[PDB]
Amino acid sequence: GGRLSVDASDIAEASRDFGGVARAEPMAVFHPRAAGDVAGLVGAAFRSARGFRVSARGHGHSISGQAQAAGGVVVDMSRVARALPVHSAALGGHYVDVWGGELWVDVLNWTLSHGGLAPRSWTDYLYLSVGGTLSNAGISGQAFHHGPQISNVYELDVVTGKGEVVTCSETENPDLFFGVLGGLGQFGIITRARIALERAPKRVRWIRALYSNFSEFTADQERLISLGSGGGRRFDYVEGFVVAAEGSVLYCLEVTKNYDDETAGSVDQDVDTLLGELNFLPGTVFTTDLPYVDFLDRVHKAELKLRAKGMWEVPHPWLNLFVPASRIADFDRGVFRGVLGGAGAGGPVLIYPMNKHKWDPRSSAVTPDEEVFYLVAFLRSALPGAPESLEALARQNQRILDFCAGTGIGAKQYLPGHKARHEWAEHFGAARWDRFARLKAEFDPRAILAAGQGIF
Ligand SMILES: *Cc1cc2c(cc1C)nc1c(=O)[nH]c(=O)nc-1n2C[C@H](O)[C@H](O)[C@H](O)COP(=O)(O)OP(=O)(O)OC[C@H]1O[C@@H](n2cnc3c(N)ncnc32)[C@H](O)[C@@H]1O
Ligand SMILES: NC(=O)c1ccccc1NC(=O)Nc1cc(Cl)cc(Cl)c1
Repeated sequence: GGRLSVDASDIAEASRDFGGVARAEPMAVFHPRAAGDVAGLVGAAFRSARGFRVSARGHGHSISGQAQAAGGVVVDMSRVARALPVHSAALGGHYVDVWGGELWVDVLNWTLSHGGLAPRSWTDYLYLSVGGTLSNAGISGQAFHHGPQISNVYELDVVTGKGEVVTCSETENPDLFFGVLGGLGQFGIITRARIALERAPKRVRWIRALYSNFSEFTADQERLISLGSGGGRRFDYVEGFVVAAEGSVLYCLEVTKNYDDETAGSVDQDVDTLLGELNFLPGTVFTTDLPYVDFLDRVHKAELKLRAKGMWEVPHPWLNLFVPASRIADFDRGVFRGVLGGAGAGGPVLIYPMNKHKWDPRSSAVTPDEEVFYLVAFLRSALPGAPESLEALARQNQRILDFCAGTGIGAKQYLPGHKARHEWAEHFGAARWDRFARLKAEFDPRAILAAGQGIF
């Protein structure tokens, strides 16, 4: 049912990603119509003499060629009939079956228009594929409470590296299910994901507050993510970002309170009660009220403004770290004040804590060995048409990694950009590496899938 393409625009797109550095060209791009077509192509790679590389491409948002299949085939998973949300009395809630290539923005619009339902856990950017985020984790300000998107999926259909279509969940083929979740595309291509849904809020009370004291900023973020664990008043989203003085450093706390027709009468009091317990700088509270879809789509709005200034399609040497909360204080003087002290085209530096117990330890996701850890995301872009800007940002990234290494911070890379075998063994640790290698031997022995990750 599917078709191979050698269109130069298709080859060019499959040869690049949002990072703008890795450029390994495939021989062709495969456009599937259904799961059987993907099984057909992977099965042919497995049976073939050479065993050509096959990688699925979501929206191409990888930073360092993770979706590239050098001299092989890139499966363009982008999109046909769609399954309606379903209620289950056994699960005690709703779910929706989605194609692996579906973008979260399209999932949201579908579930809202069919019962006013929505996924509970997001990414900051919705123009990402379901299969792509589920192969990593999928985090945003809801992860402290609902866990990442890999903690909000009931079942998958996976095309293994042998071209076999397998339905898997916690009860059926769990090794493949938990292996695939956070599995960096190593054990198969997700063709269907069964996403957990909740009754969507209608609106969002979106708040930002400034801090000059890092100890107060982190203590407040850590206090906020411990709320609702006892079932009470809490925010529905907890993020943060590092701000430069002009326009020495400030920390911005970013929170939301979700509401609908029922809770609209208690939203102002819930917000004031939660904010009264915090230590932000007086007079630095910025508030906005907008529809839920608009809050969730906030980064796409920033993107359209950047595309207008020719500032979107530039190199993105983005670095994402998970930092144990016990070492976050040291992280600030050495990195935010140290390494970054004194930038390129600019970009956010995100910072917020998450609860490890919301992450299933059976999945392939690698988190620090601590109950509370932070995402620290260095999302700086290089200047357009200025290669030296990319070089300076890459040296800053290596300085951050050397700082963590030299002070023994047990940080773990999110969307790991490792390429050496000893870096991967170190990343996973002995037990996880052993589980990872064994899963690879079982589901992708010829190392056909997602070879751009550079693990096998
Ligand atoms: C560009 C970007 C990325 C991003 C983000 C904002 C922007 C502007 N915000 C994020 C956020 O708030 N939280 C988060 O967790 N991630 C965020 N990201 C990063 C994003 O998750 C990753 O880039 C991820 O790779 C998903 O992006 P995409 O859908 O474009 O996928 P890809 O880059 O093409 O592929 C990634 C890897 O997975 C394999 N792959 C792709 N599709 C599948 C399927 N269906 N099944 C199995 N494996 C799959 C690729 O081969 C590659 O290895
Ligand atoms: N305010 C933002 O979150 C933002 C603004 C402009 C461009 C990107 C944005 N956010 C973003 O890219 N978040 C993201 C990006 C990655 Cl690669 C990984 C993770 Cl955990 C988070």
